[PDB]
Amino acid sequence: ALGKLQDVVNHNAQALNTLVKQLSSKFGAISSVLNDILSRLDKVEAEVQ
Amino acid sequence: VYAWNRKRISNCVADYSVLYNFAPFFAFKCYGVSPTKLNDLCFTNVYADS
Amino acid sequence: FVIRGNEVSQIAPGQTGNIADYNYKLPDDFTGCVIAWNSNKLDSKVGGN
Amino acid sequence: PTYGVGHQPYRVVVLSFELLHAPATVCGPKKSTNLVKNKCVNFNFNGLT
Repeated sequence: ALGKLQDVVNHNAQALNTLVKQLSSKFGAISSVLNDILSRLDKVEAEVQ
Repeated sequence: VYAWNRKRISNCVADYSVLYNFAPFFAFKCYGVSPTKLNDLCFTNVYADS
Repeated sequence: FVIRGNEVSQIAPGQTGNIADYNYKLPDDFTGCVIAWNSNKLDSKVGGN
Repeated sequence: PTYGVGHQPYRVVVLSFELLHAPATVCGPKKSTNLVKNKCVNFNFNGLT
């Protein structure tokens, strides 16, 4: 019955979950993990990634 | 080059700073990694193709 | 100063190695120029310099 | 003298530049013009353009 309120809740939850899932994107870098970039590369190339 | 040699490196401690003493090369050319970082890393296996 | 060729890459900001760590360290915010040239004819000897 | 280029000696000169702040004492071979006021001009003060 309470579709609109549930829709508000669901939209908020979906937006937050999408924000969290975006942290696994590489965006053109070698890795989506900062720790891997910092442990595998020197200062300058790590800064680029 | 058509019959290039492949050697497997496994179950050993690899000091990559001493490679400079074995051949008179000017520098490494590394992809996905930096030479100075190679001593802080671990690998399942290494392959050396010559 | 004088080094060997395979250490020339160490004369640069944000580098690691024997020369960079223990002999000559450039700052990370270095602004300047590096000029390295081969000096085999002047700094080498048959018995070893 | 028989070593490979990676093991041969290299002479290195590093030029470090200090920019802005205190008054400049090292300058390029640039001739100074007159100081024109009250007009829209291009200006070059010690490299600050």
